[PDB]
Amino acid sequence: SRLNRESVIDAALELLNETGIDGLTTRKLAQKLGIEQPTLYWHVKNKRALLDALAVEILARHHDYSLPAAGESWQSFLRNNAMSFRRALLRYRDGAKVHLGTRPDEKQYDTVETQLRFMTENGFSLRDGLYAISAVSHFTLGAVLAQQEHTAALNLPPLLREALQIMDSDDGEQAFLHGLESLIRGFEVQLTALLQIV
Amino acid sequence: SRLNRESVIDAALELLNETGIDGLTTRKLAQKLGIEQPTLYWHVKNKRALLDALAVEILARHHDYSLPAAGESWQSFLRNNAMSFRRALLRYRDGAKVHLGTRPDEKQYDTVETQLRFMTENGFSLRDGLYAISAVSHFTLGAVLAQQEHTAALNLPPLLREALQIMDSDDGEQAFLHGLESLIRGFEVQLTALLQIV
Ligand SMILES: CN(C)[C@@H]1C(O)=C(C(N)=O)C(=O)[C@@]2(O)C(O)=C3C(=O)c4c(O)cccc4[C@@](C)(O)[C@H]3C[C@@H]12
Ligand SMILES: CN(C)[C@@H]1C(O)=C(C(N)=O)C(=O)[C@@]2(O)C(O)=C3C(=O)c4c(O)cccc4[C@@](C)(O)[C@H]3C[C@@H]12
Ligand SMILES: [Cl-]
Ligand SMILES: [Cl-]
Ligand SMILES: [Cl-]
Ligand SMILES: [Cl-]
Ligand SMILES: [Cl-]
Ligand SMILES: [Cl-]
Ligand SMILES: [Cl-]
Ligand SMILES: [Cl-]
Ligand SMILES: [Cl-]
Ligand SMILES: [Cl-]
Ligand SMILES: [Cl-]
Ligand SMILES: [Cl-]
Ligand SMILES: [Mg+2]
Ligand SMILES: [Mg+2]
Repeated sequence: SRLNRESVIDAALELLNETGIDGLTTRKLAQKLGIEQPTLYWHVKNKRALLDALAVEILARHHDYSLPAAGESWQSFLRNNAMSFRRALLRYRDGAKVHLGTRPDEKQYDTVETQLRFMTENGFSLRDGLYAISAVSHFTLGAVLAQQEHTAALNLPPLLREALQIMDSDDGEQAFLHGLESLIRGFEVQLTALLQIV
Repeated sequence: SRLNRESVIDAALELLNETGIDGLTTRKLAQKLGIEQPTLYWHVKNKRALLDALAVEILARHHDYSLPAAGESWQSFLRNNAMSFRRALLRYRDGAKVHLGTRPDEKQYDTVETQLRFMTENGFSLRDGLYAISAVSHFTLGAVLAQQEHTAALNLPPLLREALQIMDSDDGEQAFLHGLESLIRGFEVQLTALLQIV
């Protein structure tokens, strides 16, 4: 079938949904594409290359809140951004595993530079803004991975029994959203402290 | 060589360090143990079973701050606990990947019940205590995975160039510790608010 970049990526994401990340292979992608392996190789050199591009394309396609709205507070941007990042990661099977270990791609440079600049224009040092952004990313990544990998892997004392009912009660959104608010407020307390002991 | 549980686990962890998690296999474990595969099978049924037990044993062996000290504040316990969890996850290659998707084991029940009880004795509802504990776990998991998987996978606008120097500057401990403080303070602001609008 068609082997332009967009079509290869479409097929790969469809396969990711079928197999998950551990089970995704270039051999299986070739089969899905109706092509022989040396044909695939011309287009896609190895699994790493493919995973690198899926991480980028999952966000380009589905991570819609990458930029602050005009006038938006930094707290609100981080909140919407995290929510959007989470949704994009959850969209495909093992999506968070796909993102892990990537670094920003050149096609994301201007976006991510805008995010870092925006934090600094709101009073953060570059370093502190980066810490806040990285904490949001790590927290969101952790939460999504816990959920998705929990699913992959698939006598109690009373408080643990209950905690597990609680967790078995929703998809992880409630705990994520509550933690996110805590994270943001801690950042704010830090920012507003300046050089005061806090 | 010896195939009691402790010896199998020792050998598996040594192998994990050599191969990482994706490359860890029961065939390679058998080779390391000097035994044939059907011999290994008697002891270890599959990879999942082995990963499940490594997650438990990495914490039993190296996660030393699982319990509050007498008199310790909840904020301090979460801090020490997170630090200890991080260190244990970083101890083996792909350690955080090994933990992901596990649930508490019966051998951890009494420990984890004590943690949940401790949060409730400090004013948290079970639900809110669990959210705090899960946020710490997810944040710490995210941070460790970002680091370890970054390593596995191994023109810039100026703020991104600098951010990447910053990140290339330490192992991830500084950003983790700073984020952790933010997370804890947000939890505290929440706890102390009671029913006030905050
Ligand atoms: C916080 N939010 C989830 C950010 C985001 O929305 C992104 C986006 N493309 O819109 C990311 O790329 C974003 O999700 C993301 O992945 C980011 C990163 O990986 C990094 C890394 O690894 C190193 C330095 C800088 C960044 C970063 C500033 O680009 C990160 C921004 C992340
Ligand atoms: C926060 N800190 C890192 C905790 C910890 O120190 C643990 C330990 N064994 O000492 C965990 O098991 C701990 O790390 C950990 O893994 C915990 C969990 O996985 C869960 C899950 O998945 C579901 C319900 C309850 C828990 C939990 C209360 O046992 C978690 C406690 C985690
Ligand atoms: Cl076609
Ligand atoms: Cl073509
Ligand atoms: Cl194209
Ligand atoms: Cl492959
Ligand atoms: Cl295959
Ligand atoms: Cl990452
Ligand atoms: Cl022996
Ligand atoms: Cl034996
Ligand atoms: Cl033993
Ligand atoms: Cl295997
Ligand atoms: Cl093998
Ligand atoms: Cl997990
Ligand atoms: Mg990233
Ligand atoms: Mg766990």
